[PDB]
Amino acid sequence: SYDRAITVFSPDGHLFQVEYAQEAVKKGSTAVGVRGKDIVVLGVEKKSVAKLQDERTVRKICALDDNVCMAFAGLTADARIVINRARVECQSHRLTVEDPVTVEYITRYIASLKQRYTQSNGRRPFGISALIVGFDFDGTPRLYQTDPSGTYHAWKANAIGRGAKSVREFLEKNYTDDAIETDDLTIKLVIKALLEVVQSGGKNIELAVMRRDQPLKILNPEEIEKYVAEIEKEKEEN
Amino acid sequence: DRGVNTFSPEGRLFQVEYAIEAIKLGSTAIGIQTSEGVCLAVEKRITSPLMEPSSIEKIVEIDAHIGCAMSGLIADAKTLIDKARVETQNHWFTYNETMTVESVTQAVSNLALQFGEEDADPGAMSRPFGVALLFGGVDEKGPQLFHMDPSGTFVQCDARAIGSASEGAQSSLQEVYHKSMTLKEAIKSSLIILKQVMEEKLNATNIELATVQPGQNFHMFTKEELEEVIKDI
Amino acid sequence: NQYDNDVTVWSPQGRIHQIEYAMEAVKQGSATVGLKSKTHAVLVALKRAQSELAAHQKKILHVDNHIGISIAGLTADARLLCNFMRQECLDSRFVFDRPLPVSRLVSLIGSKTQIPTQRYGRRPYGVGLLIAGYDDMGPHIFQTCPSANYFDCRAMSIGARSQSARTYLERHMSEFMECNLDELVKHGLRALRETLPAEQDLTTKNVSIGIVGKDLEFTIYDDDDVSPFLDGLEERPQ
Amino acid sequence: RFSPYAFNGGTVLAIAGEDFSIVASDTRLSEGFSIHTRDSPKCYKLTDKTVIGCSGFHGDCLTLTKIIEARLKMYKHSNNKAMTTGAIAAMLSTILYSRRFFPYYVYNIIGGLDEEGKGAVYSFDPVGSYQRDSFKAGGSASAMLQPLLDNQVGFKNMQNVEHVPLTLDRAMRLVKDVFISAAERDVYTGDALRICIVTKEGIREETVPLRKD
Amino acid sequence: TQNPMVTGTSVLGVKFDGGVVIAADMLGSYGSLARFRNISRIMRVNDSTMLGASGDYADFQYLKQVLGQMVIDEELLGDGHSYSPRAIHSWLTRAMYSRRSKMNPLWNTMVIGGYADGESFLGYVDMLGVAYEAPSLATGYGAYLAQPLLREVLEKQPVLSQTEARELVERCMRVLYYRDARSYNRFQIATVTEKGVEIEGPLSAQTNWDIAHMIS
Amino acid sequence: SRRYDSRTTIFSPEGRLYQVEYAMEAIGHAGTCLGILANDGVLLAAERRNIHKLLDEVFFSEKIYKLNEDMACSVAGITSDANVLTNELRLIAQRYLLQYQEPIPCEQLVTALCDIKQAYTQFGGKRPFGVSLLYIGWDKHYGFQLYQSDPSGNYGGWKATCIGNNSAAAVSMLKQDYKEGEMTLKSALALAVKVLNKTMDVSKLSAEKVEIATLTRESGKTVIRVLKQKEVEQLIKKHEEEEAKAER
Amino acid sequence: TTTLAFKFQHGVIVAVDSRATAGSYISSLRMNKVIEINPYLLGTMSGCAADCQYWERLLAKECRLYYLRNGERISVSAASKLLSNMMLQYRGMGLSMGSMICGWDKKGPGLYYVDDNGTRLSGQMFSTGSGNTYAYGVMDSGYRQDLSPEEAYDLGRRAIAYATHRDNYSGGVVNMYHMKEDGWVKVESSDVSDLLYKYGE
Amino acid sequence: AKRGYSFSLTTFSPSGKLVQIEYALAAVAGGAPSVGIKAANGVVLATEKKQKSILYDERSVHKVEPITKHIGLVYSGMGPDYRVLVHRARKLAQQYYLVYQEPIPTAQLVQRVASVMQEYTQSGGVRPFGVSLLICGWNEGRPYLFQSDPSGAYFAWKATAMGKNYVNGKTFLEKRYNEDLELEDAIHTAILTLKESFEGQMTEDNIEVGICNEAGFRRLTPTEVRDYLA
Ligand SMILES: *[C@@](C)(CO)[C@](*)(O)[C@H](Cc1ccccc1)NC(=O)[C@H](Cc1ccc(OC)cc1)NC(=O)[C@H](C)NC(=O)CN1CCOCC1
Ligand SMILES: [Cl-]
Ligand SMILES: [Cl-]
Ligand SMILES: [Cl-]
Ligand SMILES: [Cl-]
Ligand SMILES: [Cl-]
Ligand SMILES: [Cl-]
Ligand SMILES: [Cl-]
Ligand SMILES: [Cl-]
Ligand SMILES: [Cl-]
Ligand SMILES: [Cl-]
Ligand SMILES: [Cl-]
Ligand SMILES: [Cl-]
Ligand SMILES: [Cl-]
Ligand SMILES: [Cl-]
Ligand SMILES: [Cl-]
Ligand SMILES: [Cl-]
Ligand SMILES: [Cl-]
Ligand SMILES: [Cl-]
Ligand SMILES: [Cl-]
Ligand SMILES: [K+]
Ligand SMILES: [K+]
Ligand SMILES: [K+]
Ligand SMILES: [K+]
Ligand SMILES: [K+]
Repeated sequence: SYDRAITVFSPDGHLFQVEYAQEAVKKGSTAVGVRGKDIVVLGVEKKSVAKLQDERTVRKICALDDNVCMAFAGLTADARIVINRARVECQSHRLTVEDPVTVEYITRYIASLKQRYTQSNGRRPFGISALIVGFDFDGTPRLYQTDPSGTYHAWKANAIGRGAKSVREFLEKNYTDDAIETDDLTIKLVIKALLEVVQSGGKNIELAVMRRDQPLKILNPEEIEKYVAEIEKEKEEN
Repeated sequence: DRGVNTFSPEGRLFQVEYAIEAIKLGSTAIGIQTSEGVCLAVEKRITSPLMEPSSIEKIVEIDAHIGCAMSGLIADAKTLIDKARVETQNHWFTYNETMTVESVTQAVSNLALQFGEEDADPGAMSRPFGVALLFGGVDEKGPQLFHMDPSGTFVQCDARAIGSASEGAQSSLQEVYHKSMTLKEAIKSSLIILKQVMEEKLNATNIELATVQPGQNFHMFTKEELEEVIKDI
Repeated sequence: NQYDNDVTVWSPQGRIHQIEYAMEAVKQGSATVGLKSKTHAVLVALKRAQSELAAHQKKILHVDNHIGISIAGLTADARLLCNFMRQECLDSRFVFDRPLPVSRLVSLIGSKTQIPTQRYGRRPYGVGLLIAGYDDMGPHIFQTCPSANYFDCRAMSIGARSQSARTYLERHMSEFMECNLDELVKHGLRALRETLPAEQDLTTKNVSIGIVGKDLEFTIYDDDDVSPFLDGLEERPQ
Repeated sequence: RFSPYAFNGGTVLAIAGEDFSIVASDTRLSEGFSIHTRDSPKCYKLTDKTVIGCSGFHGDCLTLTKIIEARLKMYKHSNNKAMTTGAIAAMLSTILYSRRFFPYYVYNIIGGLDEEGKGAVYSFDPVGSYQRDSFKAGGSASAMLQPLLDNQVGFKNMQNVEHVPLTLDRAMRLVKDVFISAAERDVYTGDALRICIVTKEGIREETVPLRKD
Repeated sequence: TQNPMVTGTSVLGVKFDGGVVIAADMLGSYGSLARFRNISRIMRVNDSTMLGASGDYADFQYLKQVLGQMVIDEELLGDGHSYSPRAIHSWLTRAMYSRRSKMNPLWNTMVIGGYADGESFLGYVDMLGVAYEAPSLATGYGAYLAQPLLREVLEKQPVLSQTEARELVERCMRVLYYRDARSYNRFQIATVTEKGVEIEGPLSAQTNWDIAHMIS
Repeated sequence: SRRYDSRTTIFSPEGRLYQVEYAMEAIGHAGTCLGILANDGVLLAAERRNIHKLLDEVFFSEKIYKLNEDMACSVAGITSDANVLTNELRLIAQRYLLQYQEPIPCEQLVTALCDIKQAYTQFGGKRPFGVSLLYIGWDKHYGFQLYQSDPSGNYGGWKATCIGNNSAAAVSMLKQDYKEGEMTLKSALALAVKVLNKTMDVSKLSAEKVEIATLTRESGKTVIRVLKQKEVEQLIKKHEEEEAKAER
Repeated sequence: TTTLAFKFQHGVIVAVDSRATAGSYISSLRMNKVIEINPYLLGTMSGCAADCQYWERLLAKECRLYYLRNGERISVSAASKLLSNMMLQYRGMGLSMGSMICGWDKKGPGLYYVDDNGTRLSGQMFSTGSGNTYAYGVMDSGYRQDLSPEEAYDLGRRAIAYATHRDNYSGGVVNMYHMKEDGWVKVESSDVSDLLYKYGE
Repeated sequence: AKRGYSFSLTTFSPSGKLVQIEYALAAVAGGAPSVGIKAANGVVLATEKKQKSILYDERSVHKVEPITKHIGLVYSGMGPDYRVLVHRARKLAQQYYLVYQEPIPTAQLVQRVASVMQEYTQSGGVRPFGVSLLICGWNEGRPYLFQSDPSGAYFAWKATAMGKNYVNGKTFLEKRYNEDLELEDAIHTAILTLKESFEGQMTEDNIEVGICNEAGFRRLTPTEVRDYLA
């Protein structure tokens, strides 16, 4: 077996390998999640598909369990490993314990997995950050995010990838009850914050929404383009 | 390029000294050992008002009578904390009693320099933990506070601070400590020193406060209770 | 230097630098003194504080009813060696029901400490020990180092400024064999005192004592239990 | 084939009072219809506060006492204190259960004081099921020792006795009496009776001769 | 060992004033058959402790070599330390129980005689790990035949001179020869004292067969 | 020891993996390999790099592998690494069959090998497989499918794509010509020969230099054929005859 | 042993006997067969004593870790499922343990029966031990969802007491608990034979 | 005591080239020349066995080796490395026979042997083989000739050469080799391709040649080689 320490401390006290993995996520496609009142919605971008490529395959919104879904940014090949490890863990928590996974627990596992890859021999850290969206069994909405280091926090709204600094700053200015009042305006809030950084066009936007008790919904490029119309009718006018 | 178990000409392990440096980037945490209890306090370091307040947990519960303040690489700490929690419950199972604060700290200190490359397991450690820990609690030797760093070295403290502003808070505790301090003055002092060494103003949602006193168990402070101790500035 | 990163690399002069670098770790720790009479073996060590608010470090540790140690160097390497010594003493009592002779225990350290100096990826033990014990052959004072080498000594000092203590004992080594226990400890304290700067002297907070012999099992006196020995002090001269 | 067990007899008794604990046993070691030795007391000092009594297969009892001895030292180096009576009893339960599928043919009773200075007694089975109680007997003659203690110490089956608290003096005679009775009926009980008294002062041993047939 | 092949019968032990004396006959049986009538079942461990062994002879010879090497190893260090009779007894107890617990026992019963620090030592070791100390010892059929004799004398006279112990032992070997079908009339006496271990050559107990004429 | 370690599974300062990107360069120097998806089928077309008067032609193909009853792939890169992966692809396919008693869905088989290739970039300290793969097949869920595999362990579903030499030129050539939802297998076969002819090195094109395999659904059975030499000859010449009708 | 538990409008009540038997002999008559895991979890014991003690304490050990990790306490469903899984690791090795898990989580009042075999079922009523059939008879004859705390205390008391009268291996005392919305409260430790004389007028 | 290196000694350079494989190719390109010719009714394999001294016993070691009854081997490159591959080839041939009770198809042996070669281009602490293999065989009434090389890649040949002057030997064969030879003709054109790269005078001791047909595979005796040397 390969027993070399890959991730080690620098003289200044830096984990370069973990920091390089954070450079990989910053090169990743724009991903934004926001918690509403009744629903939670994710949105993912920098899609840039050749239109010669079938896009059903390159979808960055993944469901981990019945009540949990996630979005990622960075090395998409790494993400697939993490996602399927989390999917296996979702079914094991269901076998060891009757209860379905809490959002915080699955986030904690994914975080513990990434952390383990920063302190174990023979392996490099994962090159992805995750945004985890789900509902509690009591119904209170939950949004979390992780990074290559292994740290996780809960967010009201957040962005990762390229244009994260730009979109994040937008969310701080635009996150009030006037925007969260309805279910429609929260979806609109994602699209607006999304269309704010991407090479414009609702054709490059795949976003998912899930209501308190409803199964996960991936939206029609019809439904989202209908909302892109309510932004352009209220952009030249407003 | 060298190995992880290499000695400096000085006489220290590089990876350990570098792990000490990683803590100097972590948010500051203070513990105070009062004759009538132990108080732990830490700054959260909010990066955005979008981040959830109670989401960051830099002071956690290990046992009914033990609290742990953490600084440095948070992700490294929570692996060590689970190990601390596992040890207490293994000990409870085997001996039907609560562990001493010294033994709990000693248990975590055993994982110290258990890292390496060759002549090791597949899942053996590649590096040390970029974390410092303050174990504060009450056992049959009264109230106690212990400090631990990546060298494995652990020692009791009457009062200690660790993090980015370590020396500044250390001097502030030095001239403001009586071994006869009350718990009212203990929480106050930690709150007074915290605002001085920080880049952000002290809010009720900005910090975590914890008490372990003989009578009652480890307690996580609620926002309303924080507003009563921040009332006396 | 390129002959000094691994223990498995010999210097052209015919030396191993990584052993010598580990030997430096011993010298940086606070001083500790071991001496013996025909009946007793006494350890005297200087506790150190990083700050005045923190307590003093433990210097003297229990091994068995008839064996005790004082440490100098890395804490974890000291704790690891202490646990090996304890385990060896336990196995000896478990199997033979009689205490493990001091000579043989030290020989086991000499054999164990040698292993890591000869394997790649391993490192020497960053601690030196002073071992005080009592067996069929009377009292013993032993010395171990990062190099697997060990010595049987009439008296010894290791740590910072241990040269001063070493010279004190060297003058009075013929004195010890007919010494009363109270006179023996004062000799140990007087040597430890020489290590300190002229401004400061031995206090009840910074002095630790370990005693084993014909009369009693190994005992550690620390704070209030230490002042009987300090009181009755010939004054610090120059 | 080959049997890993032998039966060596021995009965052990423990009683708890306000500030004392009593652990008592016969001194007979036997095998088949022969006596191995007449000088084999089953009581053993672990700490100044706690005493153990083991009976059954002597090979198991010997190795188990040595495991406990080593484990006591391991605890004190690690925790910087002595293992309490309750802690030893808790540890013994786990040690015995680690052999659930190849058990120690052993009957252990723990006698000492709790942290409040009060008398404590712990009774075990070969596999580690245990609890605290005022009085318990284990071994080949335990069924002979039990009912008399149930009646006199527990005040069972009685109508207008005033329920006098247990004294050291009375318990001492009680311990002596039940063994005198058992030595008359049980062939594995005899020779001598050793009583270990645990108090705040420490462990005091006492010997009273028994039937040698 | 699951089934022992060549076995030895009872080993005798009793401690006199200033030492211990051990007896065992020079027979190795293969079932009922007397196979080897001139083999030693006793050894000198060192100058303070000695050992006689019942049961499987191959297991005894194995334990003889392991103990033999342990003494050599200790003599090499020359650190003023040596194994006491109690230390050998404790080791042997730990060895037997360990082998027994792995369901692969050393098929032996042992008597360990010794003299150290002005005190006489006599210890019993079983194949199951049963261990204790007694003033007199007898294994196998000796426990039923010789042990009653020894106890009845030691009750009347606790301290014996070396001569008294010797003649008591010879008397016991007489009983064993008469009554044990797995015994023989060739035996050895081992002795520990201030001077060390002394094993004496082939001995025969005096027999009388005059009761062969008392059946009419 | 660590003196000799090339540190293959390690991060670069920019946040990228060197060995993976260096493996990408190896693909560029290998044969041009294209896949095109049609309405009534899907095909692979690849440049033969093993060409000589003295080669024996024993196997049906050089770069086309049958993996499954309903799936075939084509390869570009180091052929030994390709053989290792294709044999493994055949194994994963059979394990799924053994377990479920129905053929493995196209995407799933690709995903499985990609997980192995990705594992080689993260742990083990080994060099990655210097191979890109083009998968074509039919399953009962998504019908006719085409997939692309990177040495990174990353995959994507395509309607038309290419890997190997002059790859970027070949795809932009396809990007103009490919008629989405209107492509028949006859149209896709003609496009393949067109893209190859412009992309290839020796210029005139030959039935010894190209390899074409078609995957069709016929009579409720998935039929896979590697096109015969007489067939490739007519495919090249039909493009040649149209190259003579392009002037006046 | 005899062990019983049932739920009604005001929570769940739990009653056990206190006899320990070795062969035909009563080893202990003051044996505690309820384990108080947390303030609102409760475990009963039946079968091999050392098996019960160890394994339900090991469940308790893990219910402790769950609370310290998740910081939110463990559900009843989770606990009983975890125990069933521990039992399943030691399959066909001769562990004899019959236990009922009681508690209050968000789902309301939770009652569960776990076997040494791995069997695990939720329900309104359960009874384990050598005297379960007797405990069942008196339980069913005099049960309704509309019991008051006093009626339920009467029933559980009655059920153990009557079971201990017919069962050779049940006796000692009745130990009863009331599982309320804000945790269990221990009702009584009443002598079995004393009740049987009271019920005999 | 020891434990091997776990990292690859063959990695990708920025150019996308596995340098150690190309460096292994240089080892074979500098070895003694070897030629194989598929000849309609059989196969021939010949090599330069010039030990460059009269002190050697020419009969002691062989370069043309039998793998089984119907398969043979020659090499250009390192002799010691080749021996490893021969031993591995013989075992694989037997492993196949034991399972299927049928002589291993030459194509299947070559694939299995080529996979072993691939391992040493990726496995830790090892260098690739510095040998290229020429494997002949007869199965299903058809002659086969294959080339395996350090890469783990394998090729099928009508005729080819390797080692010293492999480029000149190849062009010679292009012009000289025609399909539908008789086997005895192929031995001539094999020895002729060998003469192009020789340097010295050819005796039956200087060169080694094996043949494969429907009757199996055998190495020609020194007396047989002399009769073709005219
Ligand atoms: C009633 C009294 C009927 O037995 C209960 O089931 C009670 C359960 C219980 C639970 C926790 C605390 C106390 C009591 N069971 C027992 O009293 C139990 C009976 C039993 C014996 C063996 C079994 O396995 C086949 C199953 C049930 N008694 C014991 O567990 C006793 C204390 N243990 C032993 O006798 C130990 N043996 C096992 C092997 O070694 C020799 C002795
Ligand atoms: Cl599973
Ligand atoms: Cl892992
Ligand atoms: Cl980011
Ligand atoms: Cl250090
Ligand atoms: Cl620090
Ligand atoms: Cl040196
Ligand atoms: Cl240190
Ligand atoms: Cl020194
Ligand atoms: Cl009293
Ligand atoms: Cl002999
Ligand atoms: Cl025997
Ligand atoms: Cl052993
Ligand atoms: Cl004894
Ligand atoms: Cl290649
Ligand atoms: Cl690995
Ligand atoms: Cl390695
Ligand atoms: Cl060779
Ligand atoms: Cl095969
Ligand atoms: Cl041949
Ligand atoms: K090293
Ligand atoms: K068994
Ligand atoms: K019992
Ligand atoms: K005899
Ligand atoms: K237990």
